[PDB]
Amino acid sequence: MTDQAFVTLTTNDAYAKGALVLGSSLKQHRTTRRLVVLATPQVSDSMRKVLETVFDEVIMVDVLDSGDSAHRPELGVTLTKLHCWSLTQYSKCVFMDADTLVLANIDDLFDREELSAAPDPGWPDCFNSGVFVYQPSVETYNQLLHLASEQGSFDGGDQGILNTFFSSWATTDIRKHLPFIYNLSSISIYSYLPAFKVFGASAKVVHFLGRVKPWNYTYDPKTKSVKSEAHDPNMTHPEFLILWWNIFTTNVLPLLQ
Amino acid sequence: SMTDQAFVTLTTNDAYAKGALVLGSSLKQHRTTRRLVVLATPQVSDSMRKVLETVFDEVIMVDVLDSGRPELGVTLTKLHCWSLTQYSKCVFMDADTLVLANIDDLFDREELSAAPDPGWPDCFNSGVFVYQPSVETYNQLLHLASEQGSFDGGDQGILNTFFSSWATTDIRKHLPFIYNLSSISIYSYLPAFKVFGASAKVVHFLGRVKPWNYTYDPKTKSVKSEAHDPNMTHPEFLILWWNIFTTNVLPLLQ
Ligand SMILES: O=c1ccn([C@@H]2O[C@H](COP(=O)(O)OP(=O)(O)O)[C@@H](O)[C@H]2O)c(=O)[nH]1
Ligand SMILES: O=c1ccn([C@@H]2O[C@H](COP(=O)(O)OP(=O)(O)O)[C@@H](O)[C@H]2O)c(=O)[nH]1
Ligand SMILES: [Mn+2]
Ligand SMILES: [Mn+2]
Repeated sequence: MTDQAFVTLTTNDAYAKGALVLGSSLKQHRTTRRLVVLATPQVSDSMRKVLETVFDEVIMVDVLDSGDSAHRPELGVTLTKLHCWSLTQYSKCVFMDADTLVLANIDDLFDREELSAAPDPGWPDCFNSGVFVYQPSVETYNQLLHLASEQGSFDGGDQGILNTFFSSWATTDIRKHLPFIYNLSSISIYSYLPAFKVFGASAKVVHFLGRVKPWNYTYDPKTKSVKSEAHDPNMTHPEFLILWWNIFTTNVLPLLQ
Repeated sequence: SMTDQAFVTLTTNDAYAKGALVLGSSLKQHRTTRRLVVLATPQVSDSMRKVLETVFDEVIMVDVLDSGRPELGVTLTKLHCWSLTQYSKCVFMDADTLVLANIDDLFDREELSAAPDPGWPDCFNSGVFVYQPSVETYNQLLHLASEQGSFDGGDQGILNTFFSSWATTDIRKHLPFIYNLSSISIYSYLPAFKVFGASAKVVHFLGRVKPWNYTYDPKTKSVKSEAHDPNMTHPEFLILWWNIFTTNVLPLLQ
């Protein structure tokens, strides 16, 4: 469709790398929808140009910052996601974290209604805000900005405010619970390997959730091996990390260096 | 119903029995009107059964079912809970659970109601579930187990395979997480616990370290802490476990 889009967010050049791989993976798997990246003034002029070659729209927006929460102190800036409700040139969109990677076609997500999301691991009565189907609207956008300013986020980021706003999600319509194939984190592979061993081959989206991102690794292509002098508690599944670095190396890196 | 609905647990040895005793005491503390039943296997000592009989309304001796954490092969023994057709509806609770408020309203639920598992929320966690004893379901589950086995070697995989519709059908079969709150979930997303946690109704000490594995100091009300420990970020539940044990269960062990 023409009025539908995949939307991601980059507030700097490091996450722009994630968004570029994400956009490239949506192309690899033949999305029929438009690709949109929301970018802030900290993204370099040259990176915005690169983004415009993968994404149909690059929308400049201002940073929204929860601030210096006690609740990863970098993640105050995630409140910048709420701008996704301002994109009213589209009837329906799928927001995807710039740290996600598409493994198969997921256009069937546009069958779903707002707010459709997958349960968060760790607290599964909240949804994970890395992949969600939503409906652009000026009223919702404004309602969300109001909640963010007046009450804030219980986790200091977008996921708190979004769960607080869409707080019937856990107990209403199971059709808004995305199956886990649409937002699979490495934390869940680690938590319950037997599940991954038996269903994992069905995964359509990988979410590289947690402090250490695929672009914070060193990757040797000659060995197809990855390392980093910063431990990851979520045992980032290497098959997936290697997949990310392949798409990056072949489709994205030549754009940058 | 007072005679016709029950909370059911399982103990295949005297260590997990202490867990069952704490569970049972906790359900009485919070004045359940339902029966309290524990399934026990022969590794449970004769004198421990006699103790379990002081708290539970009935101890019921079952055969160990092993699939063949390797100590969780015996968790297929849980399947025996569907044999309890003296009850029309039961709540099964692991012996590693602990009740913090009255949970009788779980009997409003229909088979199979369970909470999302915190690792892999598309599967339900098999530590707290509402079910209906049935000779038919029981036998179908035995057959599935012998035939296919379990994808995790334990009860949770087989149960999820059997009740496969749980994730995608009827949100009423998803219990709220406060009916099976795992301490690893306090720790992994602490922000959520600080705002939602005060209404926890059941805590499940899931994972390899169980409360009775701790060294507890009864004078100071402290436990010797492990070298990394999610229990010690919100230790109130673990000291509650040991309070109930030291206060209510220990004098029954003499
Ligand atoms: O410095 C940042 C951090 C956040 N993000 C955006 O906000 C999303 C959510 O942050 P992140 O994925 O790192 O949090 P997590 O998934 O690990 O909880 C990212 O994927 C980006 O799209 C960003 O643009 N710049
Ligand atoms: O050696 C054992 C192991 C398991 N269990 C029973 O099976 C349940 C499931 O095991 P556990 O709670 O250890 O698994 P987890 O919830 O940690 O995955 C226990 O709570 C007990 O009711 C038991 O009686 N003896
Ligand atoms: Mn993310
Ligand atoms: Mn347990």
